[PDB]
Amino acid sequence: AATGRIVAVIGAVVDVQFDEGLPPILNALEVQGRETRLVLEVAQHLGESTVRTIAMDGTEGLVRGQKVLDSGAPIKIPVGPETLGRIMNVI
Amino acid sequence: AATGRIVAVIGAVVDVQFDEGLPPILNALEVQGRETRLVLEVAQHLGESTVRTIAMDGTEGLVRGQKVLDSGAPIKIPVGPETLGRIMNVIGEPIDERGPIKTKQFAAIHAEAPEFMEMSVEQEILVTGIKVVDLLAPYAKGGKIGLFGGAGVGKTVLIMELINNVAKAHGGYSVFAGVGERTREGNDLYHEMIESGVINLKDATSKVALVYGQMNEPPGARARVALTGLTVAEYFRDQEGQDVLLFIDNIFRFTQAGSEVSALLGRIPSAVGYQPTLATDMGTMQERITTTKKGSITSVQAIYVPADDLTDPAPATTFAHLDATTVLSRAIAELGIYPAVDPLDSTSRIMDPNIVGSEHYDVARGVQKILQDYKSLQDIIAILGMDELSEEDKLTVSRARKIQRFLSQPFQVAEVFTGHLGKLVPLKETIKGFQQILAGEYDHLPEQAFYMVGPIEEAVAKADKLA
Amino acid sequence: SVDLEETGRVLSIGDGIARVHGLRNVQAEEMVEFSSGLKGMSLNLEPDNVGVVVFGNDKLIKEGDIVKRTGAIVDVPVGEELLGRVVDALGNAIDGKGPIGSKTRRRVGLKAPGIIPRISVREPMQTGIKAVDSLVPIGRGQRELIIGDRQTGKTSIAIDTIINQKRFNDGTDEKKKLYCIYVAIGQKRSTVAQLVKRLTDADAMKYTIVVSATASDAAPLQYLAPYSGCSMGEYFRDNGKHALIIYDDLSKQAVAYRQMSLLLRRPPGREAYPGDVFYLHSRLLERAAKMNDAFGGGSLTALPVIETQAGDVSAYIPTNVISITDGQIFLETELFYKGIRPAINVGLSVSRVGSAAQTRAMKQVAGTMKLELAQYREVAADAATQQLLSRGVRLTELLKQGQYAPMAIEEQVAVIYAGVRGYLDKLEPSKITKFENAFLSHVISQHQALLGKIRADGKISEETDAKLKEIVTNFLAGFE
Amino acid sequence: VGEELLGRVVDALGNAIDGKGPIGSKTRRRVGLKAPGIIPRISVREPMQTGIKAVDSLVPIGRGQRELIIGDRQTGKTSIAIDTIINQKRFNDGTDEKKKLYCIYVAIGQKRSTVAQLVKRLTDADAMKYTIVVSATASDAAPLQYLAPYSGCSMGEYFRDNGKHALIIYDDLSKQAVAYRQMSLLLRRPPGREAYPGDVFYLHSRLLERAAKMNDAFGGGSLTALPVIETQAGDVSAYIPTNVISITDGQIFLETELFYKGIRPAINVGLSVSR
Ligand SMILES: Nc1ncnc2c1ncn2[C@@H]1O[C@H](COP(=O)(O)OP(=O)(O)OP(=O)(O)O)[C@@H](O)[C@H]1O
Ligand SMILES: Nc1ncnc2c1ncn2[C@@H]1O[C@H](COP(=O)(O)OP(=O)(O)OP(=O)(O)O)[C@@H](O)[C@H]1O
Ligand SMILES: Nc1ncnc2c1ncn2[C@@H]1O[C@H](COP(=O)(O)OP(=O)(O)O)[C@@H](O)[C@H]1O
Ligand SMILES: [Mg+2]
Ligand SMILES: [Mg+2]
Ligand SMILES: [Mg+2]
Repeated sequence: AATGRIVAVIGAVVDVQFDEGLPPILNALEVQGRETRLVLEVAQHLGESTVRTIAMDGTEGLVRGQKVLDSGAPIKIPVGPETLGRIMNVI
Repeated sequence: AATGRIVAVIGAVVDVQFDEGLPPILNALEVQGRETRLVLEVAQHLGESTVRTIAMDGTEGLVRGQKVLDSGAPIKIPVGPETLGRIMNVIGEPIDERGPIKTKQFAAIHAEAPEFMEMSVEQEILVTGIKVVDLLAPYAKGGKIGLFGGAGVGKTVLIMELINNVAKAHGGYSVFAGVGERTREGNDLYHEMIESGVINLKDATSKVALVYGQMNEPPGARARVALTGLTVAEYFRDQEGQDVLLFIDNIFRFTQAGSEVSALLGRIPSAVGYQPTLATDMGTMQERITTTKKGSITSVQAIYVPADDLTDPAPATTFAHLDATTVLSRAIAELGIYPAVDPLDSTSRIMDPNIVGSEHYDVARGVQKILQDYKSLQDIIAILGMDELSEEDKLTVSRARKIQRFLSQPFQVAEVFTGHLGKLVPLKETIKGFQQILAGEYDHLPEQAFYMVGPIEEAVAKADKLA
Repeated sequence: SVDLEETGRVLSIGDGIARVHGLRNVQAEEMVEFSSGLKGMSLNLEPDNVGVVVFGNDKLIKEGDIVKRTGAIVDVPVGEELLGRVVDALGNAIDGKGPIGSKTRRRVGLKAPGIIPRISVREPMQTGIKAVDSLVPIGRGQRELIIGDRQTGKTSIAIDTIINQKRFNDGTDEKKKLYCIYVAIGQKRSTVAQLVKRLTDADAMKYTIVVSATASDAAPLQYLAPYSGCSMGEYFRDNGKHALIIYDDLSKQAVAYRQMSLLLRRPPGREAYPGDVFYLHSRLLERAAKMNDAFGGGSLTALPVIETQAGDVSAYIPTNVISITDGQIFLETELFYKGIRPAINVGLSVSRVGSAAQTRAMKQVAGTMKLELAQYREVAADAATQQLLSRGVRLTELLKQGQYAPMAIEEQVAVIYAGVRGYLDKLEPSKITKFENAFLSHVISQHQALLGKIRADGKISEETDAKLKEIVTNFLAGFE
Repeated sequence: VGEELLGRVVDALGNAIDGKGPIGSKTRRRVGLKAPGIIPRISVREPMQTGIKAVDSLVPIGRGQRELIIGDRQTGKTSIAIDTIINQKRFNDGTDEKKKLYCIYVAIGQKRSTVAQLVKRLTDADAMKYTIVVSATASDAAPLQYLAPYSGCSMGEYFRDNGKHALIIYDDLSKQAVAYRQMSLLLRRPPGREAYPGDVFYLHSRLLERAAKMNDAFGGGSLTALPVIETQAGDVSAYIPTNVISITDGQIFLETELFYKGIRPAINVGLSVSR
């Protein structure tokens, strides 16, 4: 699980740069240092070990340099017979 | 003369870099190391000793670093009296499997238009045997003619009828150029011209030459065939004193093929995706097909309108290069009137009393006025009905509906799939037949008797049988 | 310690296009292979890098991957071992029956033959539908279009056409057999599965090949499919055999090509379509022809299918295609709703070349029907007018068929003869169908010899005419 | 510039193309100049006669005015100007110089044979002795078609400043804008509506403002203009026509339905105005 850094924030699009390794497309990332979860989904491989993602929640108060984490797989959700009678969001 | 190296290949556009001896624009280049000849044409000088070219054939298998050689002159084709009865292509190679073409001289494709002091201003008439054209918008000798129509309305049947009626009796030569059409039609034309006797394979008495590039060719080729036809058309006009007939099929494909390469050349599109240089390059080509103080050329061209639209930029700039117009309509073809020529949208330059005579002009203006009046009652008839009209309006409706039928005619080239017999009317009979209808002498006949007949005498007999 | 003449590294991946650094000896339009098993096509050769089009999903390609050359222009397996197999757009089997034992390969993109190697259409192409074989005949080497709205009955015509050929293919004469190829673009898999089951039940998967590119597949795979089938069809044409190909939907291919073009940032035009849409179909439909004797005598026939919105035939693509084919068949929706099935508009449907290739008997019995139908149409909007209407209604009743049931030519000839002679002007218009069925059954089960005679001779002789009259009048008298 | 150009046919830069010989001129003048201001002008007071019954009685035209001719294709726009040019013979063949008028014809985008027939029609009525023809046909480069009208206005301005009167005609102003659009796009300038440049209005506004009537302190000369516009399927609410409608002082409308009902010339008197 490599760690990257935020380098650009324009609306609801975020760019992350990785020193080693590179997450494949349609993967989920985790942003560190917030009171609530904030996941990002990979869309493209711009180049120079940089990727372009989209945000699944609000994007304000982020700083150019915050650390990010790679989950290793696309979004996973609970599945089973205990989901009957409950409410869940996208993630 | 000099050698270069291929630097980039994208689609039908190739860039070459020359160490020394930069070629000028419009020269031809040859590729080294291929089974079949491949020729390139210079279009731009980019800078840093690099040029941008356009290919005339497929560009699959090319590798960066390959060698390109210079020729030193534009594309040249064999021209002379030995091209009669043969078939050529874009770069003048025989495709009729009969050996090489042994002419004495050659000529370059690109030239310049005739000057202002070489123009002729004589005007005459040409008789075709078709009622609508002769009565309403007659043709002329040594002029330009255009045929507008959508898809499936019948331009090429009319072109073949005009060939059958005019070409055979002509004393001069003829040239047929086919651009962006079906191949099987070309094969049919070749075989029927062999059968008729225009093309003779055992002597030197042929009177037609053929140049073809069809819709299975890359866009580079289809943008250059019409000039190949124009060159062989011009040789018979300048060097020899002869009258020439030139038929071009779907000159619209000359314009469309030019916009498929405009994007790759790095330009800003202007309107509806067309290239910015749309009128100037059409004017360059059209001004060469003229009549000068050395000979005459008569042109018949077929034009295409996309999505039945007459305001499209491509067919809307060709109206200014014509002396006679014939517009075809799908709505008329739906009603079963063939040919589907619109009588309120066709013009000619020689429709004046001092050329065609007073009587012809009066008859044409009367029939056009009657046709116009009936069109202004459509809204009331479509809702309220025929009963609301007075007597005079009913009379005008009946006479206009009778006149509409009499403009149709059976063609000889369509006998195979229609079960009829072809007809050919002289001019005087048409004038007199329309005078008689305008005078009201046939108000006691049913309107179905004026359908698909020739001279007026056939209407009374068909009415008599249909008692 | 890597070479850059036959190896490359991905520099960027996204929007379908992948840019590779290296490959300095690659050729234009050459197949290249990635490190995950996918394959691509070289499109743009630039001074610094190469543009590649991926034939698959793009989540399997990552920056840094290694790309290698293959050394050939895009080609597909061709042969006669493909008969009875379901393959994808590149030739990989998806039916789980084992690998294909092909021995020859052919390029996907090749130019069509020219003027000299061609000849006119002379041989007939039998369908089994009375309306088509009587009013819009088709010959071997012709392009005919099937146009209409959604849920009108376009696919059923092709499905019926394929089944009929079993009669000739199971015989002895080798100059009357026809092979068939079916291409599916942008459909749903379940429909294809049900279609192949239907074909299997009637023993028609012994001379058929299926190519499939469904909705879930990527755009380039739905763009390459028709040419791949065309090459497999062209195999037979150059070896003195006959074939047939059916493109399910060219509109979806046009949509896929438009998607591909826009992501490359090319100038849009009318309806946001690129300006090279015409060439895309002009190349494909020019590769069906009729070769002459010196070149072998083979043939290839094509039947494209196009869908319209609210019966608008003055659009961009429908008008583009009409200016290419040699005739069209119109299917209407009002006739389909009221009950007339197949719903063919006789006024608009036309064939330019099929008329020459038609059996003499069918021509003899069809011309009169055509004229009478024209008169009935003209008077539809005294005694003679009533007679015209009375004939027209029954003639309309005759031209109705069910589904998955082709007919032979002689039976159609007899049925049409009965109507055209006016023998059925007494039965109520609601009883025509039962009489047709009973008469056909009686004729098949009791004579069979007059049918054999008509088939062998190819013409209705006078004696045959008298015998037909005898049979029809007797059965009609006994109809009750 | 000068009056040695009468009876000659010249291109957009003042070169003879009729085969006579060199032009002996002594003066030159820039093509881009400013129109007269407010002080040197005076009101319009004198008539300009054409010879058309439906124009001289319902839509009169004065000297120093601008009037627009607008319609579809094949309606009769050219013949009005051709008739207007011919009518002036009865005044030029006279004595007093206060009722003479000189004529200038400019052709933009047309083919050569039409211009040859027009010149032949003019020369058989003895009218070339007081006319100048400036031509830039369809085979010429775009800059020449873009530059042609100003080069003719600058020739017309010579008579205006020496106490004489003149008339000018710009045939198919619609074909100058396409050449301007082609020339601007190849210079990598951003497009606008229908890819026209951002200032097509200023292209014609600075041109049609140069016709004026001068007062006695400056000589008393005048200059009159008659532009021509073509519309697609009788659509007068397009982009280009609306610009030029709001500049001139009046317009004459031509229609096809009146043309086919025997009303020739097809002037719509219910809409034509003259301010
Ligand atoms: N001759 C016929 N008799 C009875 N039903 C018919 C006949 N022809 C077609 N149908 C019915 O019409 C329906 C549509 O069939 P089909 O798939 O051929 O139409 P389509 O217009 O090609 O459809 P889609 O646009 O969805 O591909 C089916 O339910 C089929 O059973
Ligand atoms: N008063 C008239 N009487 C008879 N015919 C006329 C009259 N005025 C014009 N015409 C005819 O109308 C036709 C078109 O005239 P003209 O050449 O002036 O049209 P236009 O508007 O300049 O067309 P285009 O757009 O082709 O340049 C010609 O055939 C001309 O003879
Ligand atoms: N004079 C005519 N008589 C009868 N049918 C005609 C005639 N002209 C055209 N058609 C119809 O048009 C079809 C041919 O159209 P075509 O000439 O190829 O159109 P286009 O020239 O626009 O390609 C024929 O199938 C025929 O049914
Ligand atoms: Mg055609
Ligand atoms: Mg279907
Ligand atoms: Mg004019």
